[PDB]
Amino acid sequence: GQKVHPNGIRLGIVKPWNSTWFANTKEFADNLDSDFKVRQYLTKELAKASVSRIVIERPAKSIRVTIHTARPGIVIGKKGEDVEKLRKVVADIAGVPAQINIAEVRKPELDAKLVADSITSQLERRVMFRRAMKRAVQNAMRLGAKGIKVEVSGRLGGAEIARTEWYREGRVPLHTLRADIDYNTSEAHTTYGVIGVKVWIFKGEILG
Amino acid sequence: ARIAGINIPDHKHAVIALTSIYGVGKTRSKAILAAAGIAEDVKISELSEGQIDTLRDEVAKFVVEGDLRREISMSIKRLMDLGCYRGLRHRRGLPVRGQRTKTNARTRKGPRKPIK
Amino acid sequence: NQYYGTGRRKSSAARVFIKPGNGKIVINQRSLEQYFGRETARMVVRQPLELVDMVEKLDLYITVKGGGISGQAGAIRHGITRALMEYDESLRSELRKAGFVTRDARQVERKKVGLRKARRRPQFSKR
Amino acid sequence: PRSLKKGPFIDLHLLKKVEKAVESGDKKPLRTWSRRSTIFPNMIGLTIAVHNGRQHVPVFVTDEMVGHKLGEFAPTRTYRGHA
Amino acid sequence: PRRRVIGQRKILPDPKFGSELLAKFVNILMVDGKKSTAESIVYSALETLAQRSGKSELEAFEVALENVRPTVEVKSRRVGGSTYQVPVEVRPVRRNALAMRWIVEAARKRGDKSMALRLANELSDAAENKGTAVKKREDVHRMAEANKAFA
Amino acid sequence: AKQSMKAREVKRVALADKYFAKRAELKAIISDVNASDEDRWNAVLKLQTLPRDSSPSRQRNRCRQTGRPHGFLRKFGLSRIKVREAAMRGEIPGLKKASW
Amino acid sequence: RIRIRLKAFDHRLIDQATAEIVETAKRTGAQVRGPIPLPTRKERFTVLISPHVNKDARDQYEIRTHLRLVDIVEPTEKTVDALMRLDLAAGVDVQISLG
RNA sequence: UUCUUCUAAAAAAAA
RNA sequence: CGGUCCGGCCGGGAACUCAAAGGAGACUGCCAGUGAUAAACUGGAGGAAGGUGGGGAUGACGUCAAGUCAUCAUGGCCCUUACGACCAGGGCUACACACGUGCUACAAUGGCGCAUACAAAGAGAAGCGACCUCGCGAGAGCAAGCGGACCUCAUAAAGUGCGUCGUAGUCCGGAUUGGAGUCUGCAACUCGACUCCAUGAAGUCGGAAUCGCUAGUAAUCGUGGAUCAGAAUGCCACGGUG
Repeated sequence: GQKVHPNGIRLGIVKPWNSTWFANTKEFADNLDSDFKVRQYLTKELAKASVSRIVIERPAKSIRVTIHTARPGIVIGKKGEDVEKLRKVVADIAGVPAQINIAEVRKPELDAKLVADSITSQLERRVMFRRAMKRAVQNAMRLGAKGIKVEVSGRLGGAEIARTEWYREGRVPLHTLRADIDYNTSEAHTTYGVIGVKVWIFKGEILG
Repeated sequence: ARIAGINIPDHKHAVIALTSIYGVGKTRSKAILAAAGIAEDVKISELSEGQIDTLRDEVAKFVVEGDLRREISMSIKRLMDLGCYRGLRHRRGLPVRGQRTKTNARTRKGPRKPIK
Repeated sequence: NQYYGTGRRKSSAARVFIKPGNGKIVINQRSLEQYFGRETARMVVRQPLELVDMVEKLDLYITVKGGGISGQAGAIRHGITRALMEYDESLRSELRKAGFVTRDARQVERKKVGLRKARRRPQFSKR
Repeated sequence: PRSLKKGPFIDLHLLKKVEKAVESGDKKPLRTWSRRSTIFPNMIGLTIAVHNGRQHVPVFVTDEMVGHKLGEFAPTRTYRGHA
Repeated sequence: PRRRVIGQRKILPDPKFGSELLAKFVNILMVDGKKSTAESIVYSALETLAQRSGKSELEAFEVALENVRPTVEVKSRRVGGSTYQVPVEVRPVRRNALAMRWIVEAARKRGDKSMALRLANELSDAAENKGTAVKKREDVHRMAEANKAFA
Repeated sequence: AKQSMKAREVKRVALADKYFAKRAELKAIISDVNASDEDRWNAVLKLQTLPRDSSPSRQRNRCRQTGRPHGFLRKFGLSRIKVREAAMRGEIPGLKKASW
Repeated sequence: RIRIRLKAFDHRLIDQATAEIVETAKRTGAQVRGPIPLPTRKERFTVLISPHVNKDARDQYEIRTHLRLVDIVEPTEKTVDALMRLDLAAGVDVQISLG
């Protein structure tokens, strides 16, 4: 590991924060801890549902969290049934009144987190890693992405010695700061250990 | 020019010369000269016997070499025969104020003894 | 009717004001010799005013903040040059040759991770 | 050392124990782990087994040990030399 | 170094006399960035040198410097199997640098009370063609003479 | 870190809040110059009887997500490793790699 | 007089917010001094990035706390009720201080 | 001009 | 400018320092020469900055089965009345020796005493803590202000002027040790920091060897912060001389 995190290095240029609120040092730590608890609970609950991003923001002593997911029908089901069930328990955990909005993610094949979860699920159900990597790259490149690079690492195909494989089509400029590289990772808990998946998606240079 | 039973220097200034006595540093010398009404920049020479007598009387109020060495040795001996931790550390010849001993204990241990 | 200039150096900021007069130099309501006891400082302050022969034909009202002795002195020189360039508008061709108009931008280099100072690396040992 | 205005420190259990000991006049050694307590005048002539991390070393309290802490007379490091 | 010969940086002259090489001298003499202390020392040394010489401080400093400036020095080449000390002529800036450095290092070794007094005595002896600084000059000259065969 | 260590931390912080007022009162009595020697003596004797874990000095700030006792940061409540992970993922607002 | 203090981690957001405040004051009443920029607090941290042992491998982070000051010289009732009832975007902290 | 030597256990892919 | 308790302090003024936000500006853009009618290089004109203006972030495919199963996650092996769990006391601070990285020095470019001048960047509510009184001092009592361009840490030091010391193991250097204390914390014995009095080892520029640095750099002088109840000569930043 040598390369700095792409979303971190772009946090003030082209990428927004996943939690946008203000807090003084007295309540900064417990606010961060509350954000961690709600993120952990949501990620645990909505495992089947393809959740891409959990944006948190707290205006005027009331938390409002907006989940970005590609399957809103699955997360809402019948109209207004489990969204309130999630909102009440989140408000109880944080101890402050909550409000949960949901943003649909158009084109889920170009979202770094969703591709990572898809690859990781396929790995967990034992498909050929090369096949999964090729399918993901072809689907992404067909939907109009300017470039994707995927990397899979560790005990591939039930081998004895771990190795790293990676593919890259198109441009993936990691040194260019204005390039909105969507980056995310995941991990598969297979019966031979844990396999790590990393994915960079270059959507086109942002001017300004 | 002879204070507390020992001979102090003469060409040196009074405030410096008084420190030669075992039991008198710079501040105590300053306090002595202040009580005796003697300036600090004057030397031990070109000073009257009456002034030197006042200096002797002033230094007499404190504890100087004779009983000071006795009481210091008495305290150290007290610790050693008392059997306290400081006593054991003193008799073993190692630092007693809780310093490191793995290295840098040269003042209490003397020069290095090579392995034979 | 005053003529103003601004001079800067390492961390200092000098504001100078020029008024025609006999040649009185006052810094922070103190004389030049009173404020800058260091002779090199006195020389660098007087350097533009003795390069162009206007030493006794005008008075200097100076106020300076931040920095150290040499920094404030250099800032004062920079301010005098900048103020003269607009007071006269023809002295620039000589001050530029003398290297007075240029703002010395050599700041103190920041300390860096792994280094003990700005550029001093810690002592290295092979064995 | 401890500030004078706060007074000396001694564990309450040890304090009750030495009180019972001086009242009944018994001469059995009082074993304790209280290495951090200062010596009081009534404790003279008593034998206290101070812990040293491994065993209870018996120490005979004399009148010259009042201002010290009990742990000074029960060394915890064992050393006999290197050669 | 390897790629580019850098451009020479400017030095402002001393305040009292407006001399360039005297300012260079104070730069060489300074230790721990205390230029003010170094300036006081050199000024006191010059002020007593003026009395002992009867000439102006600039002229006395220059005549003292001239007896310490070398004209040839040895430089290692080692093209053969051993160290070849080749005598090469010295350019003026380096000549002045060597003279000032030798004078300063000699004054730092003398046993007088103050550095100002040490520097004054060293300058007077140098003008008088004596001292360890001019001894070092004769030594390097003698070495260059003995190794004059290589060029 | 161990679950035992996290349990010790929560137990210590609970006892500290439980006995916070009494310890404060006792320390005020001891530190008071206008108090008799006997009441100050009783206060220093009473102070020992309280549970040791109730003192504020007994706790060591651990990372709220993993209980790591080293490399803590008070503003974030996490260790250096978790702070870096959270920063690079975007969970801590207004945080980014500085350069000057 | 009423003083409003705005604190935020995003400068573009705080600029938009302060422009909104002066606009909403200027519409209902008047006599707003102006949007004074107060000094930004740059709180820096330095953390070891290796999990076990690399003392010379560290990151240097900072949190810029941008600050703005606005105030109404003589506030009316239709100014004070409006700015009380009005709410702003998350990430901005307002501080009301009368007198 | 001279400048010697490093014993004895590794693993790497199979549309 | 009008007044002053002479203090930007107060009416005031929005010019300036400075505080942020937006924009302009540096691009071999122009000129001369060399060059293959090229890329490019050398020089100067303007300009605060000239060819990457200075510094930082940014570390390719991979290398060392490099480092971490003791941050965490995790496959397998091992223990389950113990290899799990709680508590007191001890140890991580031991000491014939060897090495690595520093701090303070061996002195007059200095030590001590008095007077005096110029900073930057941070932190602060279980917190920073003015002013006044007591103590030689560390500090204690009472106690305003400050969630902070306001108040506090906080008088920067080297410098400069005067006086003394006169090449000495010294008015250099502070180790070590005895006595008396302050603060934090239930609790300073092992094993904290600091203060007062006394003590004043080695050390007079360092063998073979070896390290950092090309400009605001090296060298040198202080200041702040993280960790933290208390506890840095370390680390991460900041300015002064240079």
